[PDB]
Amino acid sequence: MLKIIIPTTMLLPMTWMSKHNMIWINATVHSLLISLISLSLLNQLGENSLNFSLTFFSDSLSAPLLVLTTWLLPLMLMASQSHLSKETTTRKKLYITMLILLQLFLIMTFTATELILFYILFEATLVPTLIIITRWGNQTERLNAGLYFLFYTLAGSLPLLVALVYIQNTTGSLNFLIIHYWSHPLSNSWSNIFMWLACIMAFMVKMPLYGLHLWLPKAHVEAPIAGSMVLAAVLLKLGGYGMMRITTILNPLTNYMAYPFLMLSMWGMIMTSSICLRQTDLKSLIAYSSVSHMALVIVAIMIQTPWSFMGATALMIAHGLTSSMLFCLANTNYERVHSRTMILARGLQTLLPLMATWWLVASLTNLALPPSINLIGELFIITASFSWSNITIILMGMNMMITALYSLYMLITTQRGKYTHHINNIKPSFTRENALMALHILPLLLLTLNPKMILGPLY
Amino acid sequence: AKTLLHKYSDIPEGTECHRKAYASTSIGGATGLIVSAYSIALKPPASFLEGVARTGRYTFTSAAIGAIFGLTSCISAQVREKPDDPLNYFIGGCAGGLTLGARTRSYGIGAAACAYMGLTAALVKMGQLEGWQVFAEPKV
Amino acid sequence: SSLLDLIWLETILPKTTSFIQMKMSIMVSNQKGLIKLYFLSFLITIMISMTLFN
Amino acid sequence: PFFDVQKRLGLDLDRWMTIQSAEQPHKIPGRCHAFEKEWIECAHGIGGIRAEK
Amino acid sequence: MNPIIYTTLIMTVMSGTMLVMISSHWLLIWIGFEMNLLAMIPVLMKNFNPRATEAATKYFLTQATASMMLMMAIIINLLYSGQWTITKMFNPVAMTMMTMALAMKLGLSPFHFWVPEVTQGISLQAGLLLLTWQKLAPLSVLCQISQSINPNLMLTMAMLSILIGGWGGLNQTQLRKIMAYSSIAHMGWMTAVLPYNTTMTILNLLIYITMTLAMFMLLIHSSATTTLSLSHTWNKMPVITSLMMVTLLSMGGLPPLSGFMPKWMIIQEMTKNESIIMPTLMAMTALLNLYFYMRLAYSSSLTMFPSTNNMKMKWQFEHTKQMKLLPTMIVLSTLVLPMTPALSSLN
Amino acid sequence: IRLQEDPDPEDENLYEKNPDSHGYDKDPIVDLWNMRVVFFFGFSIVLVLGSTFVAYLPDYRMQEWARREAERLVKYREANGLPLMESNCFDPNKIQLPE
Amino acid sequence: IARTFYDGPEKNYEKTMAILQIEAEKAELRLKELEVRRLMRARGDGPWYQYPTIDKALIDHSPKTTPDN
Amino acid sequence: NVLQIVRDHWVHILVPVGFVFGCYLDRRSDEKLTAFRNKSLLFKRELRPNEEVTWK
Amino acid sequence: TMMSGRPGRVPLQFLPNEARSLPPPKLTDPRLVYMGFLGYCSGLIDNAIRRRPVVSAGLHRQLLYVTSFVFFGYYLLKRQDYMYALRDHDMFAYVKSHPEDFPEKDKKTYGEILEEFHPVR
Ligand SMILES: CCCCCCCCCCCCCCCCCC(=O)OC[C@H](COP(=O)([O-])OCC(O)COP(=O)([O-])OC[C@@H](COC(=O)CCCCCCCCCCCCCCCCC)OC(=O)CCCCCCCCCCCCCCCCC)OC(=O)CCCCCCCCCCCCCCCCC
Ligand SMILES: CCCCCCCCCCCCCCCCC[C@@H](O)O[C@H](CO[C@H](O)CCCCCCCCCCCCCCC)COP(=O)(O)OCC[N+](C)(C)C
Repeated sequence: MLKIIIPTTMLLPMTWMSKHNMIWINATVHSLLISLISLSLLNQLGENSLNFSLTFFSDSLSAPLLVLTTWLLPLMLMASQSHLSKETTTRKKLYITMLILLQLFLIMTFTATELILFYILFEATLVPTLIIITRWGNQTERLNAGLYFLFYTLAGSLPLLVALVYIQNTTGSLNFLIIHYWSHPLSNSWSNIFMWLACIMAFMVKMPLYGLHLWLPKAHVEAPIAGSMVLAAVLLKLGGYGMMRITTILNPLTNYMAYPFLMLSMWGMIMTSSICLRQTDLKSLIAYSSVSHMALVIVAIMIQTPWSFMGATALMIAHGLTSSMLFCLANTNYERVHSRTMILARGLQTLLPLMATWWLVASLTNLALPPSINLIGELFIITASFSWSNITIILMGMNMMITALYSLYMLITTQRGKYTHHINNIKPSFTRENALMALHILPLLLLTLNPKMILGPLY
Repeated sequence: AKTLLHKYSDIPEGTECHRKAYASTSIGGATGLIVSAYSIALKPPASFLEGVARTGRYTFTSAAIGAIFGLTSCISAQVREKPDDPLNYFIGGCAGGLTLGARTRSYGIGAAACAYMGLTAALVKMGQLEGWQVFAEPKV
Repeated sequence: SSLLDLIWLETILPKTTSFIQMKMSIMVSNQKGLIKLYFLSFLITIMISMTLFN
Repeated sequence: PFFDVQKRLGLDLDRWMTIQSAEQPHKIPGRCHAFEKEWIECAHGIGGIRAEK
Repeated sequence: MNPIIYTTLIMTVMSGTMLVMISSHWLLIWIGFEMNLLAMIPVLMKNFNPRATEAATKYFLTQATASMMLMMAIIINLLYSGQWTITKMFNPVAMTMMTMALAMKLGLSPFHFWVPEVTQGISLQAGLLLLTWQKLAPLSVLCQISQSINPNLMLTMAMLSILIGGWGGLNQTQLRKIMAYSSIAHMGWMTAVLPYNTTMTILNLLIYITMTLAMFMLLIHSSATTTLSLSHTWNKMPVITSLMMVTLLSMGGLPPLSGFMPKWMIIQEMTKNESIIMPTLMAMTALLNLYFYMRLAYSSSLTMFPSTNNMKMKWQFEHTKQMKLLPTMIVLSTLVLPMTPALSSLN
Repeated sequence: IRLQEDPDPEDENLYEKNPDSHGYDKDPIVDLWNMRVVFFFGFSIVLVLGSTFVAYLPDYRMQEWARREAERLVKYREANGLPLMESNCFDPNKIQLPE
Repeated sequence: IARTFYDGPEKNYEKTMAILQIEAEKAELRLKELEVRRLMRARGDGPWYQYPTIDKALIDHSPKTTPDN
Repeated sequence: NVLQIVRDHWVHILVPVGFVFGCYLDRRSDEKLTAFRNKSLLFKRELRPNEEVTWK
Repeated sequence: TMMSGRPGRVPLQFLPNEARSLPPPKLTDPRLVYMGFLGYCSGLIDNAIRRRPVVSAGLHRQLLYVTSFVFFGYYLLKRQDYMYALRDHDMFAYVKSHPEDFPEKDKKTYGEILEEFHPVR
C-alpha cells in the first residue's frame, strides 16, 4: 500500500511548493495519477486477502472503497476551485492540504489491518472534516453543524475504544485475521450485550442510524461542496466497512440484538423518504436521501447473509457516486442564484439544457433504474430481506415508490416548468462543471458493465 | 455508608419488602443529608430557619425517592416471582424519578429523571448479577 | 419532518444533554469566591472521608 | 518521582535519621532497638509484599 | 522585584521541589514542601495589585492547611510504626490524612476552588509556573506512596475532578480560568490511573505539561487573557491562532494528536485491571473539555471576529521577545503519537 | 451602522473578460491548460486505460479454474456412479463425536 | 498484465503464513505477560513489583549503653 | 528561459519519485516476510537448477 | 511501579552496562527518521513564528533542530529497546520458574473439540 500512501504525502509538499496559479493544475493531475495507480488494487483473490505487510492489507471490500476515495479527490479539487476563486494562496493551499490529509487518513483507514489502528485513523478523519466545514462553510450554522457532527461521532466511538482495548486484553490480539480465525461464540449475557452495543453503536452513529442522524443534515447542508462530497460519498461508508468487519466476533448475539436496529432502519427509511417528499431545501433533500440509502445498507449488514453483504457493498459504492454527483449539481445551481431554496430557480432545462441532461441521469440513478449498480445493490438487499421475512418486501416496496416520487419531484421542480422571470444571471454551463458531471456519471455505467468488481468478498 | 449498603444487600431480593423500604429510605436520607450539608456550606442560607427548611426539604426528597424505589422494586419482584431481573430495578428507578418530578413539581424533570434513574438502577442490578465493579482492586 | 426530526429526536438526546450540562456548569461555576464557604466545604469533605471511607 | 541521588552518589542525607536502630550519639539505644533490628533483618531484600506477608 | 531576587526565588522553588523528589525522609519531604510554598508566594505577588494579593493569600491559606494535615499524617504514621522512611504507610488513618493533604495540594475535587481563583488572580507566567511545577511535586510523592493508596478515595476524587473541570470550563469565558479548569480535569485523569500504573501517571504528567506550556506561551506571545482579546489575534499574527487551534485540538484528546496518547494508555491500563465503568465514564466526560476547547477555537481561528483601528499600528510593529522552546512545545504537544512505545523508556 | 464594513462585492463573471473560457481560471492560458490536463488525464488516461485494464485483469478470482475443476469432478463422479455432490464436507472417521 | 504488474499466488500465500505466525505468537505473548503480571503482583516473588524495604546495613551492631540493646 | 521551467516545474517529479520509493519500500516489506518461502504444504516444491528462491 | 526497584538497578542511570549486548538501532530506523521529521517541523514552526521565510531562512538553525532530535531519538530508542528486552527476559524467567502456574496443556484437534453451531437465518 506504500506505493499509494507515499504519493499522497508527496502531494502535500508539491502543493506547498508549486506556484500560486499552478496549485489546482498540479493537485488535479497528480490526484488523477494516484487514482490510476490505485486501480491496480481491484485484482483480488477468491480465497483470501492481499496481505501486503504486517500493517496493511486489502480485500474485495477495501479495494473499491480505496478506488472511490482516490477518484473522489480530483473531483473535489474541481468543485473547490470553482467556489474558492478569491481566496489567498496560503488559504487555497490549506484547503488542498485538508483534502489531501483526509484522503490519506481514509486510505490508511480502509487498509488498516488492526482494529485499533483502524480506530485511530477512522477517528483522525474527524479533524480535517471539522476544519473544512467550520472554516470554509458559507452560513452561520456551520459552527453548530460542526459541533453536532463532532460530538455525535465521539459519543458513538469512545465506548468503541473501551471495547476494543477490552477485547485485546481478553483475546491477545486485535488483528483482523487472528480475530477471524480465533473467533468464539458470544454467549447471551449482559456483559456481552453491552460489548455488542459499544461496537455496533459506534458504527451506527457513523452510518447514521435513524434517530442518530440529525448531525447528517446539519453537516451536509452547511459544509462547502468538497466537504459535502466527501461526507456523503466516503465518510458515511466508514460505518458500513466497520460494521462488516467487526461483526466477525459478535455472533450469535447479532441474531437477537439486531431487532431494534432493523426496526429503526426500516421505519426510518420510510420516514426519511417521506421527509424528502416535503423539503423546501435542495441540499437537505439530498442529505435525507443519503440517510434512506444508508438505512437500507444497515438492514443488509444486520440480516448478515452472503446475498445481503454483496448488496450492501454495491449500494455503498453506487450511493457514493450518485450522492456526490447530486451535490455537485445542486452546488452549480447555488453558485448561479446564491440560494439553496428549491423553488427559486425553475426552467433550468430551457436555460441550461446539458445540465438538465445531467440532472436527469443523476436522478435516474438515484432511484433504482435497471441495470444500474444502485438497483443491483438494492435488489440484492431486498432479496436477502425477503428470505429474512416476508413483510420486509412491503416496507421495501413502499420505500422504492417514495424514492421514485421524490427523485422525480426534485427533477421536475428544478428543471421543468417556466423560468423565474427576474433571475437574469444564469450564465451558460462551464466546461469545468460539465466535465465534473461526466466524470461522476461515466464510471457508474462502466461499473454496471462490470459488476463483480463492487460486489465484495462474498462474491 | 458501607454498613447501610450491607444491610440493604443482606435483605434478600424478593422478600421483606418493609425492611427493603426501610433500608433504602435510610440510604436516601443519608445521601440527602450529605447533599444538604454541602449546599449549606457552599450557598449559605439567609437564616437558621431557612437553613433548616432547606435541609429538611432535601432530606425528605431523597428519603422519599429511596423509599419509593425500594418499595416498588421489592413489590414488583414479589408479585412477578422473578428475583434477579433488572426490570424490577428499572421500575423502581422510574418510580423514584416520578417521585423526584413530583417533589420538584415539573413534568419534564419527572420524565427525564424516570428515564435516567431507570437506566441507572437496571444497570446496577445487571452489575450485581454479572460481577461488575466500579472501584476495581488493582491487579496485573 | 417537524414532530420527529425537528422536535422530538432533537429534544431527547442532544437538547436534553446540552441543557443538563449547561445547568450543571452554572451550578459548579456559580461561586462567590469566599474562602469561608469553600473552607467549610473542605471541613465537610474531610469529615466524610474520615468516616465513610474505611 | 524518587530520584535516589543519595544511593547514586554514596551520600547520606537523612538515612541516618530514618530509623532508631541506626548509629546514635554516645551509643544510646532505642526503646525497641532489638525488635526493630529483627524486623529489618527479616524484611531485608524480599520487597514490601513478601515482607508484609 | 529585582531580577537577581526573582531568579533566586525561582531557584528556591525548584530546590524545594527537588528536595521533595530526592528525599527519603518524611521530614525532608515536608521541608521541601514548606520551602516551595515560602518561595512561591512572592512569585505570585510579583506584579502588585489587589487581585495578586488576594490570590497569594488564598494560595497560602490552602497550602498551609495542606502542609499541616500532611505533617499530622506523618506523625501518626511514626506513632504506629516508628518509621520515618517514605514507603507504604502503616496506618489507614494516616494514609487517609496524607491522601487528603496531597489532593488539597494538587487541587483535586472537592479541593479545587483555589485553582481557578488563584490562576485568574496571577499573571500568565505565574500561572504557567503554578500549574506545571506545583503539580510536579505532590504527584511524585503520591507515586512513591501509591501502593497504600485507597483506590476508592483516589478514584472518587479523580472522577469528581474530571466532572468539575468539565463543567467549570464550560461556564468560563476567561482564558486563565479555562486553563485552571482544564488543569483540574487532567489531574483527575492522572490520579485516576495512579493506583494502577505510576508509569502511566508520569506519561500523562509529561504530555499535560507539554500542552500546558505550549498553550500558556502562546497566550503570553499573543498577550491575550480573555476570549475577545484572543479574537483580535487573527488580524495581527494568524500563525499563532492556527498553532493554538491545533494545540487545543490536541488537548481535547482528538486522534491522532498527542493528547490522545495519555487517555488511550490510561483506558487500556485500567481495562487490564477489570475496570470498565470508570474508563467509560471518564472518556465520555472529556467531551465537555473538548466542547469548551472547540468554543475557544471558533472565536480565535475558525472565525474572523471584528477588529479595531489601532491594529494597523500593531501591524507596523514587530514582536521583540522570543519564547524559549515554543516551536518544540508546539511540535511535542501535537505530533508525537507515533512515538508512543517510548513510555517503556519512561518506565 | 455598528462597524466599518466593506459592501458585499458584485459577483464576478468569467465570460466577460474571456468569452471562450472553460471556468477553470481567470488567466486564459492557465484556464486552457487546466481544461486540457483535466480532460486528457481524467477522460483519456483514467477512463479508457483503467477501463481496459480492469476488463483484462487476469482471472485471479479462479472462476474459470473452478469451472474446469467442477467439470473434471462431474465427469469422474458420473463415470463411476458416485453421487455428484458428496453428502459430507469432512471425514466422519476423522471426526470423533462425544459418547 | 499478470507478468508485468502482479506476482504468483505462492508469494501472497506464504507471506500470509508468515504474517499469521507473527500475529499468533504476539497474541500468545500478550496473554502470557498478563498472567505473569497478575502472579508477580499477587505474590511479590519475582523481579517485578519489588517495593523497597529498609536497608539492614543501617543497623548499628556496636555495644550500647544498656546490655539488653 | 530553460532554467525558469526547471525552477518552476521541479515539483512535478515529487509524486512519481514517491511512487518509486513506495514500490521500493513494498519490496523491502516483502523481503522480511520470507520465513515460509517454499515451505507451505500446498506450494512446496523442488528448486529449479538455476533458481535460488521461489519468489522475491 | 512494575519494574521500578528491580534487583540490580542503578539509580539515575539512563542506560546500564547490560544494555550493550543488544543490537543498536540502525541509523536509518523509521523511528529515527520520524524524530528527524519532528525536528524539521519544529524548525519550520520557528521560522513561521518569527516571521522569516519558512523554508528558506535559517538553514543552520533547521539543521541544528534536526540533528538534536535525531541524537536524542537514538538514545531514547536504545533505552526503550533495553526496557522491552528486560521485560521479556523477566517474563520468560518467571514462566520457567513457575511450571505449576504455567502448565503445558494437551492439544486437541477440531475433530475432537465439539462446538455449538448457530445457524444464521
Ligand atoms: C510539507 C507540506 C505540509 C505537510 C503537512 C503535514 C503535517 C506536518 C505538520 C508540521 C508542518 C511543518 C510546519 C509548517 C508551518 C507553516 C506555517 C506557515 O506560515 O505556513 C505558510 C507557509 C507559507 O506562507 P507564509 O509565507 O509563511 O505566509 C503565512 C501568512 O500567514 C500568510 O497570510 P494569510 O493570512 O494568507 O495566512 C493565514 C493562514 C496562516 O496559517 C498558517 O499558515 C498555519 C498553518 C497550520 C499551522 C501548523 C500546524 C502544525 C501542527 C500539525 C498539523 C499540521 C497540518 C497542516 C500542515 C500545514 C503546513 C503548512 O491561516 C489561516 O488561513 C487560518 C486557517 C485555520 C485552519 C487551518 C490551519 C490548521 C491546519 C492544521 C490542523 C489540522 C491537523 C490535522 C491532523 C493531522 C496532522 C498531520 O507555508 C510553508 O512554508 C509551507 C511549509 C512546507 C514547505 C515544503 C516542505 C518540503 C519541501 C520539499 C521536501 C522534499 C522531500 C524529499 C522528496 C523526495 C524527492 C527529492
Ligand atoms: C543535544 C542533544 C539533544 C539533547 C536534548 C535533551 C532533552 C531531554 C533531556 C534528557 C532527559 C533524560 C535525562 C537523561 C539522563 C538522566 C538519567 C535518568 O534520569 O534516566 C532514568 C529516568 O529517566 C526518565 O525517567 C526517562 C527518560 C525518557 C523520557 C523522555 C521520553 C518520554 C516518553 C514520551 C513518549 C512519546 C514522546 C517520544 C519523544 C518525542 C533514570 O531512572 P531512575 O532514576 O531510576 O527513575 C526513578 C523514577 N522512576 C523509577 C519512577 C522513573
